[PDB]
Amino acid sequence: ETTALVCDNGSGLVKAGFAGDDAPRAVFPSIVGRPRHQGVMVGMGQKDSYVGDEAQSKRGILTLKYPIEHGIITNWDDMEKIWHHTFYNELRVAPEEHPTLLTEAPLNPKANREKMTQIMFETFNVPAMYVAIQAVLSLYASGRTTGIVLDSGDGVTHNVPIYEGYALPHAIMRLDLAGRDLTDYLMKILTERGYSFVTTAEREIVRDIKEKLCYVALDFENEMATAASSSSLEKSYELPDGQVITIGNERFRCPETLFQPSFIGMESAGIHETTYNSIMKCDIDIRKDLYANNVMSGGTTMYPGIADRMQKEITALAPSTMKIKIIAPPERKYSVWIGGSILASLSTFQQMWITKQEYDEAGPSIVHR
Ligand SMILES: Nc1ncnc2c1ncn2[C@@H]1O[C@H](COP(=O)(O)OP(=O)(O)O)[C@@H](O)[C@H]1O
Ligand SMILES: [Ca+2]
Ligand SMILES: [Ca+2]
Ligand SMILES: [Ca+2]
Ligand SMILES: [Ca+2]
Ligand SMILES: [Ca+2]
Ligand SMILES: [Ca+2]
Repeated sequence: ETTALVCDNGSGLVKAGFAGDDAPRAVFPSIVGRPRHQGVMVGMGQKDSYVGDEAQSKRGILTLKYPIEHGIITNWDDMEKIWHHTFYNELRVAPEEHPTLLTEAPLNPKANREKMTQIMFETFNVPAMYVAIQAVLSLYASGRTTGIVLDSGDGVTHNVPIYEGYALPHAIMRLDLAGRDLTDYLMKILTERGYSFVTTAEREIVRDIKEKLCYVALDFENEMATAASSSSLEKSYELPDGQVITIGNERFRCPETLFQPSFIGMESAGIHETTYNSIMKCDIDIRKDLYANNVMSGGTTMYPGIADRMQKEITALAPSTMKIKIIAPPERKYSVWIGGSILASLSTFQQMWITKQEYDEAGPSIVHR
């Protein structure tokens, strides 16, 4: 036992690295691609499968799969390929030398955590492992053990209330909208101005425009009203062919979808309503602690303006005397991984790891509680 590994299994991105590093060394797409024809398989190099950017480059030829599409792992043969890629191709480690901490989505079934554990020990021969809930790790990365996390990533968004380290399962809310939807919606709305962003390459360009220029308006209708005379709304962006496009109200219309899912044709409540609905499914006596500790996590919470908008919307739904605080750490794109890194580097607590001997002696029930 020397250096622990942290693997945050994201719906769109795997974040992995060594405990104790400040950020993950390896970040790649959680996609597996498989040829559909034997001749194509052999002609492209005899590889049975491709993972990450290699898989994405071969789209249209390979069948792509997202084995963690909405945060829960649904295909174990594909997941084994992602973990093999993580260990051998990205981190370049021998997994049998490292205790490995894995993350899991809110509401992950016990049988799913058991299958994750079985693969780590039987397939990769890790010496020890541990599974932690992603939102709890993000709460720890913010330095608290009580609070409600809003975690918006690539394929899913959750609201997870947590009391003294315990996620309250009956109050967890899941919204199947997150960054991949926002990138698709920005491609569509830019195509409204006479531009054309439709190819794989164009989606990557639009993902860059989203991450660099979008923001959350404090009020959508008033921001639209200010747009005509604003001297700072319009931004220019140079494309790869040297053309320059102008982006204006699309900067805030795109992320407005998190608060108004009807923009992409979803009937769901927006993230401020799900936050409130989650707090109201908790014991009345812990709500004050949740309202004062709303922690944002995940890549899709990176927009400038999001904390102020969430403060405004939550204030409008909560009792008038309620103290409301939104915490949006600067490193929140990686706060799940960072929480895992903090936890896995606490060698004083090395007995919390599940070792291979313990698993062999106790069975699959050992990874829970
Ligand atoms: N600065 C940013 N602004 C807006 N979205 C961002 C930013 N940085 C990353 N994202 C988006 O966040 C998503 C990835 O977030 P992440 O928390 O890693 O997701 P997951 O864990 O579900 O894979 C992608 O959709 C990405 O485009
Ligand atoms: Ca995630
Ligand atoms: Ca990468
Ligand atoms: Ca084109
Ligand atoms: Ca309004
Ligand atoms: Ca619909
Ligand atoms: Ca132990």
